Amino acid sequence: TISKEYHIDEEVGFALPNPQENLPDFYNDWMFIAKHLPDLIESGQLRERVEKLNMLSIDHLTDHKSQRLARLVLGCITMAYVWGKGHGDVRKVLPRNIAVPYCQLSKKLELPPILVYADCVLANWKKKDPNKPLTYENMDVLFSFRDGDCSKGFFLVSLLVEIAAASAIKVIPTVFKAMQMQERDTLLKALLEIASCLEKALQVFHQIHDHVNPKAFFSVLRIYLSGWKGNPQLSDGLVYEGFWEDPKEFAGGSAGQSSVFQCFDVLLGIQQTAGGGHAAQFLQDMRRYMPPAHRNFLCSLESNPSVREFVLSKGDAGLREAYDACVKALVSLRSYHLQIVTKYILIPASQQGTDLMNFLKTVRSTTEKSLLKEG
Ligand code: HEM
Ligand SMILES: O[C@H](c1cccc2cncn12)C1CCCCC1
Repeated sequence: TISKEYHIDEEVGFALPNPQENLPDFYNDWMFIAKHLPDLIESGQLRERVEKLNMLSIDHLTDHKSQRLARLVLGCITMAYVWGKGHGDVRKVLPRNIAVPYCQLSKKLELPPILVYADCVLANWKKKDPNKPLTYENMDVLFSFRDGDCSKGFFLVSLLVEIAAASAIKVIPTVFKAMQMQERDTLLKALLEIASCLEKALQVFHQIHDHVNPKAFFSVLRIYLSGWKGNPQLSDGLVYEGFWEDPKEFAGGSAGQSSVFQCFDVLLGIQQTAGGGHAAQFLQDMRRYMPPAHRNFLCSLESNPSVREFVLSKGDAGLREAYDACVKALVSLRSYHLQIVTKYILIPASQQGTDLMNFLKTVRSTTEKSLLKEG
């Protein structure tokens, strides 16, 4: 069994199990703004409502779930405040009334004061009926940015892939125990169960077409998830008034911050983070935007003996085929994902991307080159 200190759930994996939907009454002013971003932004009332807030203390957020919900509320408000209507009129100073509690809560959770994948995907969900299974029809997001932005489809389909991966994550300890105990048959069975689970996760990706449309995703959702790191619109970063004197740069919400495929890259010895390349530097940097428990899970997998080295040292075709079935399942997920990116980003950008495609192609290439046979 995976240690409880890694915050990995048997059912939902890296996702936050049963996230909190409501904050204590003390934070009603935060919740009102966050729940009505589409309306407040469109009417030009968002920035005024934010500037009218009183500085609320974070001491009444007494557990992980309420703190995670609060991080999500303040992060969505910060994106709406900075980007406004998403047309270029930006704010370069985040008011102290929100910047101070946001940075305090971020320091406590060891995350940067910007919306990350763990907020907008991992904690941004609920079951409609708690007695029904984790299916799209029985689920919803907690917050969106604009009407018709497809954030429910995008965040929920990412979450459903994250949940499909949970059945593979839970087999990780069986793999390491079989290697330590020198139990070849147990290792082969575990590698095939991981491959089977990752193969099932591919079908989950097909749901993206039913719930997201390219125009809205490209022109709207992409704008609100942007950060202020290497961004010409906020060339020096954002001023977090009352917390830091100088403006600070933070990258926008990204699945590069996700642990879902990354723990399988680490498990299988696919060295995505090796070297000084752009792709490797970006994946390493994005670990800082990942929850500490999850960052710790990855580095502890890196400390464990190599599964690839063990499989290569045995002269066993069945073991190599089971290992390659896991690598191939990752290649298939990344190849399908590249087709999604062509439809949702490449084509809309052409009707007005290269670096995004190159990063994804490098990660997919590194995965494919790890196959022991399929060449
Ligand atoms: C509308 C659909 C989607 C689009 C347009 C899209 C786009 C992108 C882009 C452009 C990146 C590169 C990193 C960045 O620019 O921030 C990325 C990375 C990534 N995405 Fe998505 N994505 C989509 C759906 C999904 C879903 C549903 C998942 C499921 C969890 C997912 C998982 C990943 C992962 C794991 C990465 C990191 C790179 C890798 O490990 O291969 N994506 N995505
Ligand atoms: O990398 C980002 C991201 C955020 C959240 C989930 C997710 C799934 N795949 C990519 N994801 C962004 C989102 C906006 C467009 C460019 C990529």
